[PDB]
Amino acid sequence: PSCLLGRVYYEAKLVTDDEDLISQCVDESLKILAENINAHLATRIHRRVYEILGVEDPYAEVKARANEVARQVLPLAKEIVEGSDDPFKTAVIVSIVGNNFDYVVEEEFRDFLKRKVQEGLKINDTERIKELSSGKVVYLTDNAGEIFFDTLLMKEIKRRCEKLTAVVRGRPIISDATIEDARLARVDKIADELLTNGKGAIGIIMDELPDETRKALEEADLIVAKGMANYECLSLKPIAFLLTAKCEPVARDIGVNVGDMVAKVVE
Amino acid sequence: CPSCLLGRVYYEAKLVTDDEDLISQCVDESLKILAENINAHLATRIHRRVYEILGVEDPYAEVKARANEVARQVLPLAKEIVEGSDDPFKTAVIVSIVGNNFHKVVEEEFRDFLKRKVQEGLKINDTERIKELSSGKVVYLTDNAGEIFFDTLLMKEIKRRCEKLTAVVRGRPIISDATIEDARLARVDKIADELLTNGKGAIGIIMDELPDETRKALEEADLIVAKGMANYECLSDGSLKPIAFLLTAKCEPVARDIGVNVGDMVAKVVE
Ligand SMILES: [Cl-]
Repeated sequence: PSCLLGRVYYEAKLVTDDEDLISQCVDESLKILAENINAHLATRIHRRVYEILGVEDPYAEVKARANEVARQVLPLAKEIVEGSDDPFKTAVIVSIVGNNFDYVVEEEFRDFLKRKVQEGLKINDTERIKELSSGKVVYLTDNAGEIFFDTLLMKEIKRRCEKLTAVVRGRPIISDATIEDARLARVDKIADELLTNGKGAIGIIMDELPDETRKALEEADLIVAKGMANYECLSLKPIAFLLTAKCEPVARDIGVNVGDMVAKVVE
Repeated sequence: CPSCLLGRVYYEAKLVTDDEDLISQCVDESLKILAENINAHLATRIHRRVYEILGVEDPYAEVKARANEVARQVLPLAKEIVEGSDDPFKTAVIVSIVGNNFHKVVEEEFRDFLKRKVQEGLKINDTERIKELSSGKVVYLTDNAGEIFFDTLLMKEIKRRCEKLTAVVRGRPIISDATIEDARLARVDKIADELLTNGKGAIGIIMDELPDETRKALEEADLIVAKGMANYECLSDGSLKPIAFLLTAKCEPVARDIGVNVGDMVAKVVE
């Protein structure tokens, strides 16, 4: 709730300098927080803020830079997957941490990723994930940049599965990957189907799903869900949550410490 | 001109990133294309390739948003001038065109700019005919963000007379072109009977790319209203007619094509 409000201020400042608009964003956000952070609430708040700002994608540039760095280093990430003793687990780790990397940069990322692999998963259900990947799999993405790293795990999954369906956001909201991000990363060449969550909610809002996507989720033999908002919406089974616990609330919910990497299957 | 394109590629890239490798890659690939083969197809192909290299979906997202914001702020004043004029239809045409050109207290300044452009009037003035054809099925082919707010004033005038009104925007972001979100922000979806896209988001119109619904609506139209220079350049060799081109002739090639001088405003019907 606090972070959200800071994030509203940040977004507004990405778009505009009009203090009237910026304060209108923050003030209208305060009003909504006071009346009712949930996925439905954060979504409702960002949408209202974008409406006040008259913007479609305030994070357009910030997402592009994440895509750019991901593109630069992905061949190296592949090297580490292909070269590891357990490619599937290493692909999981890469999908979780690749976009956590801090801004040549190619050498630094090699160190970062090798360090995260040494630390490993605090919760490591990757063998079970691998097992369940033989069925119809739905891969629910999170951010731009990150979606480039997700392609590595999709290829691994693609070795076993009956079918792979990727889901992205139907409209830009914060740094979430949209269908264009998925095309940049060539998700449409790897996955058998590429779908949206509808009007582009943070997390999943069942009411907003297109019928094709809802069906794919219900019929899935495994859902792979990236990040915190997805976890908080979907805790539909079996589901694997791949994420870093970046906050106390999420960490306590999952049963790890902050900063821990998680690949958790709720069977 | 290809010189303006190339400069615009540099500008787009700089909007997104500071990596010189990526910037120079954008400019260099753009140069290769220009040497191999500005057409709508060509400019579309070049911006798409540049967006790919940059890993970006809308480098103009902030620039478009500011245009939307100013438009919002001064629209009520534009409305005053339309409703207060002796020929609201023609004034709505002029507003929609100068909404494609143009600060705390910028409300007073714009009053002066709009008043001036109405005094200058249209060098080609086919607005009576446009008004006459607006009784039928109408398709309104938009151009930029910001501008689309001003377009709503002409849509309302058209909406007094027409069997039907279909608005068309870009299916994906390209340069500052209005997309479906831009149209929602301007409430196009509340004025028009249908709100469609041109598909994969081309500059201008690329017939190959239109969704079936949009292609039908263009073919079945009694009148297409087309905004700006790219739309003119794609539709001017008139497979689809009657069509009205509302634009300013901002460069010598377009001006010579249409038969006006640079800076001249045009509301030209071809049929
Ligand atoms: Cl609201």
